[PDB]
Amino acid sequence: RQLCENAGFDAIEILNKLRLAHSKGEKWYGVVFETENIGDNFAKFVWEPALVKINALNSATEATNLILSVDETITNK
Amino acid sequence: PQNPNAGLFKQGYNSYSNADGQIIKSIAAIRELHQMCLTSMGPCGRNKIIVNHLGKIIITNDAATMLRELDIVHPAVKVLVMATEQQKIDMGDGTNLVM
Amino acid sequence: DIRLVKKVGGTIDDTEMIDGVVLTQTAIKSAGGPTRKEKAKIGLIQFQISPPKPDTENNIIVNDYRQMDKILKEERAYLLNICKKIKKAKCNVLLIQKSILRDAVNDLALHFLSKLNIMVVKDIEREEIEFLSKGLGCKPIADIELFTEDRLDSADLVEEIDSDGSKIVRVTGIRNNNARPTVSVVIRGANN
Amino acid sequence: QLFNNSRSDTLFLGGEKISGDDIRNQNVLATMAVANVVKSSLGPVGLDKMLVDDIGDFTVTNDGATILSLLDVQHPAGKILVELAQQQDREIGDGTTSVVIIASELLKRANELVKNKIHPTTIITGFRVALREAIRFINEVLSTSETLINIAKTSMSSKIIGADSDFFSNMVVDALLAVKTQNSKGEIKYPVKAVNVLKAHGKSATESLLVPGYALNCTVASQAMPKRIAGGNVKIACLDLNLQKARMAMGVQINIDDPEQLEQIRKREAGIVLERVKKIIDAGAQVVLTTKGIDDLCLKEFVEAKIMGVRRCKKEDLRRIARATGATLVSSMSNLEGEETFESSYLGLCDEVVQAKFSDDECILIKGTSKHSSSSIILRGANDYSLDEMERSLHDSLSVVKRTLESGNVVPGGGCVEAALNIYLDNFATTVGSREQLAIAEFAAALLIIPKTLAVNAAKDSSELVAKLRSYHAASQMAKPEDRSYRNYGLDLIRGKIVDEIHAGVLEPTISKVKSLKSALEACVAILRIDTMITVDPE
Ligand SMILES: Nc1ncnc2c1ncn2[C@@H]1O[C@H](COP(=O)(O)OP(=O)(O)O)[C@@H](O)[C@H]1O
Ligand code: BEF
Ligand code: BEF
Ligand SMILES: [Mg+2]
Ligand SMILES: [Mg+2]
Repeated sequence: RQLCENAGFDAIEILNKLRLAHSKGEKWYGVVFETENIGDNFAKFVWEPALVKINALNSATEATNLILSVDETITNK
Repeated sequence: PQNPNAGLFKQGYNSYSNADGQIIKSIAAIRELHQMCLTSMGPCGRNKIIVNHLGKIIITNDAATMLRELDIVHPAVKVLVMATEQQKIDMGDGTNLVM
Repeated sequence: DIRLVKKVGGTIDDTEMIDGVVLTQTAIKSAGGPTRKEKAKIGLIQFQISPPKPDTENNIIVNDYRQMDKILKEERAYLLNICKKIKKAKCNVLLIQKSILRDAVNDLALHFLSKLNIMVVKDIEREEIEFLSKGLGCKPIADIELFTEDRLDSADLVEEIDSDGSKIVRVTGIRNNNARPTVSVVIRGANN
Repeated sequence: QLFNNSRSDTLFLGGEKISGDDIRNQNVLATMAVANVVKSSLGPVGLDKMLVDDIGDFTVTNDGATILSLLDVQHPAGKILVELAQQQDREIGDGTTSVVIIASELLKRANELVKNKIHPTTIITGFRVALREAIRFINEVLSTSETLINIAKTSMSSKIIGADSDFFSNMVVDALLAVKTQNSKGEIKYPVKAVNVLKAHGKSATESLLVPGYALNCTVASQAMPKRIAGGNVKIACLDLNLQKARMAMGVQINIDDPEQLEQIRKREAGIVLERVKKIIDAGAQVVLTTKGIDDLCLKEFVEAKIMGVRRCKKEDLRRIARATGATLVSSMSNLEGEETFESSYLGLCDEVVQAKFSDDECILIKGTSKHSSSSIILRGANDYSLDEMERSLHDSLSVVKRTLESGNVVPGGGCVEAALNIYLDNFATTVGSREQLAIAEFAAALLIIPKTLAVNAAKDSSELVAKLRSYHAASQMAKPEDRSYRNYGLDLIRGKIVDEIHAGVLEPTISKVKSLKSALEACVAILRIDTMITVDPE
């Protein structure tokens, strides 16, 4: 939704036509910037290592779960 | 109008007599930090984010650590604080139950 | 000549083209309770209905006790004659221009006007005369000795509403030849 | 949220400008600021606030508009919701807190569609659609109606007198039902504040005694006058002109030239009054109520004649005593001929005129009016902060009863008017389609704020009730013609379970929900249309 909003695409008409086409078109369908539409990123060659996405999510949650745990902020002078 | 003095033997103090600063004013000043770690006890308890005297952030579930990282005035409050520091050095656990 | 009046409350929805005239002021109601006059004829006043003084520096000096009670006698009378000459031309609505000059319409004259069931609307800007003259098929009236059935209006209904708790003055249905044509539109809206 | 930089091209004075995204956000933040203060105060399980003058002097209340009135609001798009909050209290009387919280979530959600990508014109068209459909749905889910005792009691809970709701229920209903009046040749409306409310700090809350007449907050001007007059057919003179000695009319001056006229002219300044006093006494007047003054000169005339006579009383009060006892207000009496006469038929007939001592304060009661029923409520309680609010809590509760009597329609409140609209509109969302869909969709779910916070305020979990409430309302859209038998609606918060709010007796007036949303929209619409603010510093 952000890669779209950044590039100035139709953010909702891409996600809506992506979610539908991800249940029938399998995993590797993503944003192909080169035509302003949906596509398979294996053949589009959009490739990134395993660690990035797993370490991304494992950290993003560590943050989210740490903040919700806080119920009191005390700050000294 | 205008009020007189009681007794001047000292340099400028304050005295909390009749057990007042103890029977009421102390209990309620303790209740302020009693309600604090009341919501930090056990697995459902919440962590508290404490920014110290030097701006370094510290987040803890512990009562003793969370109390060690605060600057405290009330003397009778300080009493139960050293008591949470007692069970920190002498058992490690139970610091939240001391309080 | 297109009259757009504002009153806060409601929704832009509640805007309406009035089939006649909208007015800014309200029925005086200080004395009596005339507010909604049916089958009405509208008079329009330039003059003051007071116990008035001439444009020159004047003062009633009193010598006798017997001068006093007779001064109020003519005072009460003078105000009644004006109110009588009005009912005599046969109008049940009064419209009076700005009294910044001196007199206005007296509180003693107002009870005369009330019990005589003539419905009164005071304080009307001088700019408003040109429009009101055409909008209410009613020739403007400067002196009493020139107040005539001739120069009265003949409108179907005049009734002050209560919108948001704040009133407006309606003149719906206007009989006569509209040689001059005039519209009036009431604008409502939720926020100023 | 870094403080923005003033442009290097444009040149504006004592004024800066924030554009596009910076403003849209600032509007929503300030709108939530105003709304979030008064979310705590919503529902039967809702509470009250303490608002310090700064001098320590304070007021405690729930009535949203009075809380909002009191808070010093600084932002335009805050004061707009406050301007609506009161526009409520002048067109319905109750619901002031609700209308503000609705408008806020309508903005908030609307923005989160723009803060996505959706254009504001799309959403504003998508709010227009929903509202046209919601009001059409409300009228098809209204119930035209005993019932007044509920509508009163629903506006009791959430405020202080809700604990003694049943009493201040039948108070409100009878008080109003006894001032019926026709205007404009047939309009049968119940006067917007004709029930004169007084509050005196004493006794119990239950011992607040309704007056079967009218409550005047005045005393018998002279202490030698009778502080009571009783028995059938009592005559009351409703006056407006003052009974004192005049300065020479107006443009009148005095040139004494014959010394003997000093006393002649001076004595006659008494006469005119004493003559007008006589024309009042001799009319058969037993009790006098004058808006303007009474001279000590004209009191000694009432005293000796045993005429209980008041001075300096509110003309607002006197006209509602004119319309009730039979009397006619006397601005000044001059006949067909110039003569100043006062016919006996001018007076009002009643039962009693008794000055009654309440908690260190006496006041006159006009008991048992003859020309038409009249009702007044004298509140009693702990202190002034106590009384103040239960008067404001009455003005809210007398109001909802008025609008029931003015409009033949009630809505099953308890947040089931809202909850039902959630799923109806959400299902209506497909009928249009496109991008305009998310708009109505956000609106349908932006109505969740009423039923949500009601149950938040109970401290316990919300979602348990909230989502399980939706299912029951989702059980009316899949419900067949005959199979109705599935249709039910409502919410309870003390026991905390879904209940039939028509059988339970939870009732808000018809308009109270129409003029509630109608306004709430033209609020967030105006704010959503805002894309640039230009603030210019004082003269
Ligand atoms: N006993 C009750 N049970 C369930 N809901 C109630 C009850 N009483 C009132 N309500 C709901 O709460 C709302 C009352 O709001 P309130 O907090 O009094 O402020 P306002 O009326 O100004 O919005 C009504 O809309 C009604 O739906
Ligand atoms: F508060 Be403990 F020592 F887990
Ligand atoms: F909080 Be309200 F105006 F019933
Ligand atoms: Mg432990
Ligand atoms: Mg209420």
